[PDB]
Amino acid sequence: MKVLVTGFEPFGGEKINPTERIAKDLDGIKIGDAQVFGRVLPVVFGKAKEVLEKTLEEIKPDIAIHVGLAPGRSAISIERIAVNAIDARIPDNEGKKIEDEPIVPGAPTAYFSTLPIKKIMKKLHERGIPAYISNSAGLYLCNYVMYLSLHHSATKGYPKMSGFIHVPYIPEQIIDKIGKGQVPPSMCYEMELEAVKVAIEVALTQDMINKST
Amino acid sequence: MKVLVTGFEPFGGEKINPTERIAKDLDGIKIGDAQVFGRVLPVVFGKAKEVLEKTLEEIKPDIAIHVGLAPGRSAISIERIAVNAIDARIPDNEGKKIEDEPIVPGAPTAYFSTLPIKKIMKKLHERGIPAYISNSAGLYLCNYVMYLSLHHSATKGYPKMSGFIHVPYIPEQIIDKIGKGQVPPSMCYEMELEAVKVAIEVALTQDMINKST
Amino acid sequence: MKVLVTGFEPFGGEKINPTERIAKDLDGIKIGDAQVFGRVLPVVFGKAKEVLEKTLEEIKPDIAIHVGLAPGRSAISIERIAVNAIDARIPDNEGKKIEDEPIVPGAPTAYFSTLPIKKIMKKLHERGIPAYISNSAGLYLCNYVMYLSLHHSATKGYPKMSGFIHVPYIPEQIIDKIGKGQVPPSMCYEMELEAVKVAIEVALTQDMINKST
Amino acid sequence: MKVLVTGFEPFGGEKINPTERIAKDLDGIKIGDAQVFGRVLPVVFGKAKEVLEKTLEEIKPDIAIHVGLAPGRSAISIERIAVNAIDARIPDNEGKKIEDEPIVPGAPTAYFSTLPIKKIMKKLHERGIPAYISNSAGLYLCNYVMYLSLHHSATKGYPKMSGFIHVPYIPEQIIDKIGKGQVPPSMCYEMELEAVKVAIEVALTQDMINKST
Repeated sequence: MKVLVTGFEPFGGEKINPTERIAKDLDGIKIGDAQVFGRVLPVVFGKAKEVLEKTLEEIKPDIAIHVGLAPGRSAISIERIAVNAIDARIPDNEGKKIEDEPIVPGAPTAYFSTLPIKKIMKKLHERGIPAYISNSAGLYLCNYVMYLSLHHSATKGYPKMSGFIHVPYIPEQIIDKIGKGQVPPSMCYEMELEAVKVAIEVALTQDMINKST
Repeated sequence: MKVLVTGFEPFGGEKINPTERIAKDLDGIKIGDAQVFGRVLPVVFGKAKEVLEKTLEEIKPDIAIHVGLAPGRSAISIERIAVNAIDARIPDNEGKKIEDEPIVPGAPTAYFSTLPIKKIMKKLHERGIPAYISNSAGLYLCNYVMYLSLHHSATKGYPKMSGFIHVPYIPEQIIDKIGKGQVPPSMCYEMELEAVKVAIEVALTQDMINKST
Repeated sequence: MKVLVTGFEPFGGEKINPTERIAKDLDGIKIGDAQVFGRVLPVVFGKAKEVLEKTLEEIKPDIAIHVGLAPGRSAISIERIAVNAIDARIPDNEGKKIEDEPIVPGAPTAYFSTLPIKKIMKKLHERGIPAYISNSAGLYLCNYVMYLSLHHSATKGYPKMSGFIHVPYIPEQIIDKIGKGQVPPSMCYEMELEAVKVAIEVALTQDMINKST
Repeated sequence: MKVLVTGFEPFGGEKINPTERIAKDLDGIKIGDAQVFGRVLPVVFGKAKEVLEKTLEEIKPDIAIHVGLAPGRSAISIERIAVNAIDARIPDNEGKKIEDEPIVPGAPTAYFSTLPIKKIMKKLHERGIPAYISNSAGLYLCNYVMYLSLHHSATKGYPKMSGFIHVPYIPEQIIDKIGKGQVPPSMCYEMELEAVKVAIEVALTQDMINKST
């Protein structure tokens, strides 16, 4: 069993992106006999596609968990749906602001995550980690990668499990926001890394249950 | 030097109150040659005043930092003002819903905190802890306590430094909320505990400076 | 040209539903050369589908605009996508709380609204009415109706244009909210009524350009 | 009976200020035998104090209701207390930012509004207008005038009744805020105008405290 976890580089003027640290901390670890691979994706349309595709082909994971930063979000949120569209509110790190354009022409308008979102949310709660199910991952790069991942699964038969997880700003990222108006929510990095690691565990456990029953 | 740190017991159906854990964790601690005293207060008007007075009388702290829970707050908040009034929406842990009633008749309409709130907030940011100055501590028990402490300071000459700090919900407190509205913001306990400790450290440093000029 | 506009009855404890008045005020009042029908739907699973199917079959509208109440929303929001799922956070008006279930088994995971959402938003802005594109209509009855309507359109070829609009609370609804908890956003009825009429106008305009090529 | 109602000019970044319109629309009207005066204050420290002083001296109002814009607020708010301090987070219209500075040295730390705040909030509710009592009007220009007005009353004897009311953004102001991030709350100008007028009506009704056998 191989698990692929991805995070993103900094964007929107942000100095850092917590998901990038998460990808690095989990890269190369092992949960039982399962090997986890952590890779960081660029916040650039097209380029991120090429990288995601190349990484998936390379590793051929059984489970793919894509993590992204959700500014303003107060808790961990597991994405339920991926949409076949791009309507970036802001441009990507290359200055590309794509509006009302499909991700994969002719492909399904949307894909449901294949991760045990309910079970993942349940395990997080037992761990005292606030978490809820989100019904929209936006239409920027996070939804982009989540849709592509799920499309790959439906077209290539792998990864069997794929989904997306959004994490709040981490505390240190709010320091600057303070001297600029209001103050958005945050969650300590340690809790965010544990949440993602817990999603991996629940997925792996659910897989063993499927390949047996 | 003696420092009094207070916290509160659970209130409003809440299973816990992080300020209670904070008070107990800092009790009996020493910061340099200073002795910290941690005390838990009841969420009952009158009874809280009774305990506050006796505690201040018994210890005669040089510095008094009162901590409380502020549901919905997304960062640490240091109170700048205590108002001489009691107008609560929800009744205390007794059933008495006191509305429109002075805390101490004839006493000043408001008192300014005597803690170095600016220096405190500065250190918090350097430590990566999101904080800001609040210009209203409410008009419930938290403001009640902050007002009485400052009033005691002006009538008895001690403590020379008195203030109030509000802390966001703790992660595990958010679990019991997912079907209601948008998940409330939280801050991990460890960061809240450190935040209060830093306030004590900064207040201690400010005091050693007062005796120099 | 026939235009069908729907609203919902009261739910979630509220005494009224602004979308119900909107449907009633618009009913019968022609807009240009098109007839407008305003119908109210029940906030009940199953029953609302029957009522919806019957209304569409009866009228056979060229354009259907469904309106719903979105508590907590601060501006007009135009739904972009309908998802084939039901996961009520609260039960319907008959105590039914369906979880993790499709609306139409084997039907597309999701449908894109066929209304001129971007032009509707631009026009509303010119009229001084705050509006934005929402990427999730929730998974309660509003999404339920949105999906069924878009599915009908794909299955029967009509209505040619179908979409959903969410309106904030109206002022009078916030009154009893002020007491407990916080104060949710609202928008005066007159503006919400105007916004929906505007949407119809913009829809009618886009319809001509389509048939005129 | 002479009533004074003031509003402010556009602060900074806003092309308009609803209170400026309210002041102008209410100027000259009469409520029974009471005459209402509407004056607009500059958003500059010092200059605002000067203008406020001349205006009060000239008119010698029996009731003073100052109105200001509170971005983000979702309902009408009635200020309960004015604090003797200035802590600007943004430079004024002129170009001077003040941090921790008394408005009137030696003057009381705070002044309670002398308007029938409770009576006012109740009447607004009856009229279907969401409103609540605020316990902090900030420490910028709005608090500045509120304090000066209440100080003038206590030292010069007039106005007998003085207070402050904050109003949310009006719809048209949100339009440009939509292309930035989370859409802030708003309230139609018509309701804000009526809210202020209602505050006056209640203020005058309460002034009947001159009834005898």
